[PDB]
Amino acid sequence: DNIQGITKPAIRRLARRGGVKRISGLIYEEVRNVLKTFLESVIRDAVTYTEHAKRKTVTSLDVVYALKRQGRTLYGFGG
Amino acid sequence: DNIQGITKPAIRRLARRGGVKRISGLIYEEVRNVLKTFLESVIRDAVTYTEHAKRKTVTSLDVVYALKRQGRTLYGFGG
Amino acid sequence: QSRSAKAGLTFPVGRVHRLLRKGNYAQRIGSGAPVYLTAVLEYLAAEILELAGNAARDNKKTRIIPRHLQLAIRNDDELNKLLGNVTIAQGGVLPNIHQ
Amino acid sequence: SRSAKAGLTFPVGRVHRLLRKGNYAQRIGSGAPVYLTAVLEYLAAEILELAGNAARDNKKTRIIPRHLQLAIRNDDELNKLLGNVTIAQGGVLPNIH
Amino acid sequence: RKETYSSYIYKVLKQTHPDTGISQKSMSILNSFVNDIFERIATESSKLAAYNKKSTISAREIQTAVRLILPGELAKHAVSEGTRAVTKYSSS
Amino acid sequence: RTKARKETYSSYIYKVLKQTHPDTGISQKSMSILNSFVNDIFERIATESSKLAAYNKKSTISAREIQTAVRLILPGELAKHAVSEGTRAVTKYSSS
Amino acid sequence: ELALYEIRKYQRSTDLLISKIPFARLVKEVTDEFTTKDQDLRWQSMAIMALQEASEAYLVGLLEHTNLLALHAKRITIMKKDMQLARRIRGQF
Amino acid sequence: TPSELALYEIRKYQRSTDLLISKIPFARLVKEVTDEFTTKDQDLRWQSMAIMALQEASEAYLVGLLEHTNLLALHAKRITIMKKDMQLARRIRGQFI
DNA sequence: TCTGACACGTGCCTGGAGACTAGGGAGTAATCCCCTTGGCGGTTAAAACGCGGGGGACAGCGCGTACGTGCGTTTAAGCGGTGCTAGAGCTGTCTACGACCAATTGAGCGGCCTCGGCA
DNA sequence: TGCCGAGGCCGCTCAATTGGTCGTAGACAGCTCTAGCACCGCTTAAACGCACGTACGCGCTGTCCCCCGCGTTTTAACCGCCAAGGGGATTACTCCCTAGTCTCCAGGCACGTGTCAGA
Repeated sequence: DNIQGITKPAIRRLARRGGVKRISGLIYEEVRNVLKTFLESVIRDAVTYTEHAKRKTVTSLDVVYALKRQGRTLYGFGG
Repeated sequence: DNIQGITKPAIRRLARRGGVKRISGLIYEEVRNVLKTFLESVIRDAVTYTEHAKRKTVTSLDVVYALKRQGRTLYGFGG
Repeated sequence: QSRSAKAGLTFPVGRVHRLLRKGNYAQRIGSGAPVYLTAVLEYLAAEILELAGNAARDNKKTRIIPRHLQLAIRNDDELNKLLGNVTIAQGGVLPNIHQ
Repeated sequence: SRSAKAGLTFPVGRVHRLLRKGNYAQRIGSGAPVYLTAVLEYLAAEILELAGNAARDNKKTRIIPRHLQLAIRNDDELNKLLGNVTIAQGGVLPNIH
Repeated sequence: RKETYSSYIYKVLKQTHPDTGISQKSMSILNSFVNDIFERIATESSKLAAYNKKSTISAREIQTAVRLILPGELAKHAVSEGTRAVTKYSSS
Repeated sequence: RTKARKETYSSYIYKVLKQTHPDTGISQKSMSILNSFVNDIFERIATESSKLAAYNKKSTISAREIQTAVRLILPGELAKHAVSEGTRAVTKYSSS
Repeated sequence: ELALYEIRKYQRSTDLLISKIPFARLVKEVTDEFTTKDQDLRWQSMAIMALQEASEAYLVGLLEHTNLLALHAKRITIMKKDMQLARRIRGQF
Repeated sequence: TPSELALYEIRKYQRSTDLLISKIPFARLVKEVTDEFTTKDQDLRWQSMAIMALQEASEAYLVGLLEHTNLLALHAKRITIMKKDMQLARRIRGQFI
């Protein structure tokens, strides 16, 4: 029940930063499914970088390389 | 104009391949502007490749490198 | 004899070895790297060839044309997202009418 | 130094070493590091002048990541070059359809 | 002289189904496929050696890159095909 | 027992700023972002110069290769000013 | 409905649909605004074939997304506002 | 007026740059997704700065997708975003679907 | 029916295999101390819960304009020849330019303080 | 109100400069023949245009429902502080494995000759 920690009032504040005025009741469960899908695609690639280096700790550079791998560059945490 | 040689009967066959049933009368001119912007994006990069090689003829490989440059890879022309 | 019959392969191991040493990838190349990479390229080539030849024998045809390759790539889930940004010349589209 | 020889501030000699050890080619020309160092300093000075105006409108003194986001999304040439990039703690542009 | 993979692709087809043919433009499309995947794997193994500050690309690097580039059950059948080939080469 | 030394562009980004506007500052999180920007453009131009040489069967990256990659990567009016700053440096460098 | 007879027809064939001589006159016109008067360029015959295959694979794909946006609004006729919205969600060209 | 309250709230959260999901529950969900890619007694740890990099990139992705969903609701002449707008948006931009 | 493209055969040459010598990259130990994980209690910001009301989504309606079909006139695309010349692809020379090396010493970094713009 | 974070000093060291030498990659000029460009005349596939009818877009009105707003109660995030210990990060030491180099020769390509799968 860890996907349920992404609460409903916190999904409303994310929709405000996108300019939305009204929300349907069936949106909240759909948003949780899209975050779970996106997180699995990125973490799968970042654990591959960690075990190649023979480490036991995911570092900040592993996440940056996993996001660039899929066309989403991120500035501000190392390069 | 040369952009006028892309005739309305031909645009209408390309939309049948896409699955369209009915077409508004203002679509024919809007499709001609999309093709001209796409051709200027690719030909600009293919003339840069030609002149770095000190040639005077655009070759089949210059078009393949310019298309791969923009995330549209083409198979079957010697790439 | 040939480094391909030692590994039990058909694609050429000694040519893939030279293409790695002359392509500006690293300063040194390990001995087992060209054997591993030749075997993956032959596995992937024989998978397309099987799916495309299966499509060609539905139409009772005896030769593979570009239309048969397009039909085999878009019908396989994994092979479709490997080649998701690729255009096949003279391939066409999948028949699809929306309800 | 080799930066003073060309009228520059960024380091020419350090860029020369990064080109030789990055597995790009077997040989590096003599003018290649000088050309590439001058392009890097121009792009840095340009993005730094736009983010300073953004701070000097809010009567702020120090540049923060929010100011870098406003300068890039408000400029046509920088927005297309950096169209696939996320700035940390940047935010969005105000917009109500 | 121009080098292609046409010689070997045509030998693989006749090992399984020996009465099928292939056309000249189909064979040109399969050449574009083989050295497009070659480029992707060799370019990712090159970054793996630099992130970890090595000077060598070994079979361990080739394996990690195939897992990043290929989708799920395609990648599991390729890791076993290449491992089997290094075990047999090394018994010689 | 000493540590390894990390190289950045912070020493120089801070000089180009104190040059035109000496009263403006910059925060540690903004300086980290600007290092990722300089390292990203560096790699884009160097990776494109490396293909141009292989497409023509050369083994050297020259100032002619750098200039062609800058025209392919930068958009529009940004690439016209980057070609003028870069050729004025090579002219001034090799006049000494 | 012969509108369905022709969707089935043109989704089964693989040949090009724009005529070939008018298309090459437009590619040679667009080239004249990236070169100087003095040194004009020529085109190989297989380089125009390669550019026309990629042009129609791009237009057919964009007209499929435009059709999906007309059925979201309970219509079967595609319109100019449908093609404009499809290019924002794509963010390219 | 209940309509000017949503306009007040769109203005407020388009000015801020904070992270809007809580931190302790987000870090638990990331350590649970990790247990599915590891075998028995091969658990992994996370640096505290890697969990913060993964959260800045997840909210930048969710805000960008809820904005294309809003554009598809104004095309059908509604102001309420439905589950069928989010589905068509993921299909037009072919990243995951 | 027809025949053009696939498939099978010589004939040479360049790129792969074999054997060796040599030097640095990689694998393995061992040590140290940073930082990840887990527990505790306070305090209180914020999520959860329920109720009521009213605005927006959704279905039905009628009209009227604009898209599609047919049918004949009109245009230029396609096919085939012929001729012309620009320039792509190859080859043989020769010299300037970049890798390699070594012996210097100053630029740039880490570890500090000093304290002043943002809260 | 301090006040944590910019911002100038400051020993120390490894990386940038300089000055030679050695061989090869790139620049240059000439030549052979392929292929791109422009023309011509005939034939007919396909674009053009113009009147007609009707199906579809679109605006208007009505009914329910389901989102939003408010206020009370309940949960657990956040914070400061603690102890313990796994593992990241650096350091010596060596020996195995790869680059570099030559001698030899078979795999793979190009020019031909077929004749059978697709209109």
